[PDB]
Amino acid sequence: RNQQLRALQEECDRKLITLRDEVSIDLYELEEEYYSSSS
Amino acid sequence: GVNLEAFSQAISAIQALRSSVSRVFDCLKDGMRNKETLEGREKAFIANFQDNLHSVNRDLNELERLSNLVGKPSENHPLHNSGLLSLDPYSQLLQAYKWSNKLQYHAGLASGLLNQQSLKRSANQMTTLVLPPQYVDDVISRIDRMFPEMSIHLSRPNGTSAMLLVTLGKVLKVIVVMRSLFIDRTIVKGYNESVYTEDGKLDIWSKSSYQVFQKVTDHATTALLHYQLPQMPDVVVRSFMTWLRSYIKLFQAPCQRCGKFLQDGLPPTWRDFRTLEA
Repeated sequence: RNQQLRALQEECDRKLITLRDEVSIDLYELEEEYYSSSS
Repeated sequence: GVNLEAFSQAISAIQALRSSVSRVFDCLKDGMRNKETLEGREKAFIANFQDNLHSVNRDLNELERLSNLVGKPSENHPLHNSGLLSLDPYSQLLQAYKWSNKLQYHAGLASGLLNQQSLKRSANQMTTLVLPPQYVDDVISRIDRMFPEMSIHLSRPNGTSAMLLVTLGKVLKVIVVMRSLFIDRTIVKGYNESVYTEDGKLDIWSKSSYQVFQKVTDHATTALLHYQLPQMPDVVVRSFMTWLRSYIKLFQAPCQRCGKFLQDGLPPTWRDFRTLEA
């Protein structure tokens, strides 16, 4: 069961990292976008 | 080997061997126009005679020459000639053999002069500079490992980003944790101070050393932040690897004595020397 729930968090953790990855991309995808504004 | 090219210079040498004697007799073709200052003009004659000594130097030039001969004489070049009359109308290919070389040689200059670029702008003319496939990382790893006597490894236990470690002759391994394509945010240590194989439980960071490699780490960070070309990340990581290779010795100490500080290194100019001086 422990091992079972281990997977339950393990992949989840990976998912979070994946999220971060996606977020990171999104992050970068907006950073250059922040440059454009000549305010 | 490639010492054959030296013979080319020897060619020019014997060329002078002719010209020299001509320059002799031409000097004897006429006498003193108007010295009016000294009689070194005659010595001038002997001056040309002195250059004849160069000819003897040519004979000396053969001492360094003749390293060794290669097997399979004629180097597979006239094998086409062994063909029947049907094959002889084939020399064209050989011409292209030089031509292609010239091509490269031309690019060898052209690309060189391409260094002075004129791109007044680089945006508002279009993408996805971050490499999508998680396979180009392995490609770059293999390209780096193609270099000899310098082993590279990588595990990437953090996630999508790239994580790798490199070792050299000493125990001054370097741990580089960067994004998908280009190298950034690396660190260096020495003598198991990092132990990033199973440090504690995994490839730990530990952000530390005993105040010796810290300067090298900062310089490598600067080099990473400076060599970030707009395109061709493979070129960037290759340049980074070449830069890293320059510390495999840590022996010389020019433009100073080997007592200025703990160590000495800052080679972005493809040559290391005493640090804290540039």
